[PDB]
Amino acid sequence: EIYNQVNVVLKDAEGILEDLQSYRGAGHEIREAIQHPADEKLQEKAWGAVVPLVGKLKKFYEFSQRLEAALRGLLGALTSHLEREQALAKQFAEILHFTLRFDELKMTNPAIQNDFSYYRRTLSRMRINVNNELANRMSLFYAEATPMLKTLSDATTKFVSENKNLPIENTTDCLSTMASVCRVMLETPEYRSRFTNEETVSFCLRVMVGVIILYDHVHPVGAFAKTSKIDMKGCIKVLKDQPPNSVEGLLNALRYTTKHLNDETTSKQIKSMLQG
Amino acid sequence: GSAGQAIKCVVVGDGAVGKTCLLISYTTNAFPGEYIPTVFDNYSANVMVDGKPVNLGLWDTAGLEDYDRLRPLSYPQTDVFLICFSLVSPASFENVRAKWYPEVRHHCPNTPIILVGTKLDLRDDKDTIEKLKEKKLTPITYPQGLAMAKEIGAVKYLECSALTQRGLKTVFDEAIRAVL
Ligand SMILES: Nc1nc2c(ncn2[C@@H]2O[C@H](COP(=O)(O)OP(=O)(O)NP(=O)(O)O)[C@@H](O)[C@H]2O)c(=O)[nH]1
Ligand SMILES: [Mg+2]
Repeated sequence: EIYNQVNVVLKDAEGILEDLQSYRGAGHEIREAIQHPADEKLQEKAWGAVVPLVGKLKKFYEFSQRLEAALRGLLGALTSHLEREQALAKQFAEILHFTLRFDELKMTNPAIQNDFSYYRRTLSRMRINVNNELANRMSLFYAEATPMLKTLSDATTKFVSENKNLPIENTTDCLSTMASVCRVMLETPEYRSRFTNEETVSFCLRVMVGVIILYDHVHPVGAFAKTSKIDMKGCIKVLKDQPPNSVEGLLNALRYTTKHLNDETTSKQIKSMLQG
Repeated sequence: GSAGQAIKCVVVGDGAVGKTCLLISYTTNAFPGEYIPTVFDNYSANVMVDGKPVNLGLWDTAGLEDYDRLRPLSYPQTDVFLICFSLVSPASFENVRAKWYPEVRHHCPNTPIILVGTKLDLRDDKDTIEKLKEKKLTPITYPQGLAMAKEIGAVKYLECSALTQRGLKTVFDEAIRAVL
């Protein structure tokens, strides 16, 4: 499946950020090695220190290429009725969440480019008496202030540029609608006081079920129908992820305050909602 | 020391003018006596200029004539250019008006230029000045450097030494000040 293609690479995302934060570098060993070129004993300590760091930098770069390939593979499936387009929006939010941290840590860490530059500077020296083509791409990767954002933006623009028949809106709509719903969740009006972190998450669950029930009543086909925009099966699963004590009020509300739940057309898998 | 303004700064100039050394001397406060050519390299440093934080992205380029087709791929989205020539090498000093100004303008015509004079410590050295005599040559003096900067339309002419670090800090500070 190419729908959990981005989720498969994100498995190691926590490990990448954890390794990137712990990346102290080897600026001290590199510096003293340059200060005393002739000291071969000190050149070994510097070179020996660099190997570990480069291997992690290659591990970080290769991750961005897999994440790039996974994102384009995800956008590729867009092309090919009953389009599950939440995958696009869900995985966009997930990789962007990771992307902001990766860029933030790299941004404020000049040791990364320092180490790398030394590494390829001492390869040449060693040329006198990793893959070379890969190293050049890696050099250009870490040269940027925001490598991941640059990689994502380039990858998405590469997709739309070689899919000109599809308008920019198709792919950029999810990105603009997500920012408006977030504002709805996070924005606090004048009439009431600001919600807590517990209330905003609670609120978010209520509106989700709230708009579904109101949509079910006003929209002809409803929220339960096979040819619906709601995709409830997924919305109920999110509710049953939550503690049983929490969301019982919302869970019940769907059971008896809907319109097209009990009608014949509704799936019997959706009806699987009991309580004791 | 958190995140700052991302300012890209590409350094161009011939081989052995001191492009790589003045970047390594600035960021790491170390001077490599060993000479190894660099096709392309990059460094960075979080610095404070005029009370504003800056993540100064430094792009080191090749000086050799064999990397003319490969050098200009690092040019796009440049905020400032450092055309570096050695003060102890007239050839390099003319290559400024002959090649670099044409080249950097050709790709990025609206991006500022900072004309930098490298190896300032060698201009007043018997050993180094006798060899210029030997090769029938007179070191590029300040008036010449400034006159050249005025011709190419560089916003500032600076002269510094990567070894002594005399006016090394001022070059990058002025490089940032041009993009604020
Ligand atoms: N005395 C002195 N030597 C310097 C100075 N700056 C650089 N050098 C010397 O210049 C040589 C290397 O210059 P470098 O910075 O590598 O030149 P480059 O601009 O990188 N040339 P390339 O395009 O080939 O990479 C070394 O011998 C180094 O010690 C300086 O200010 N003073
Ligand atoms: Mg160099």
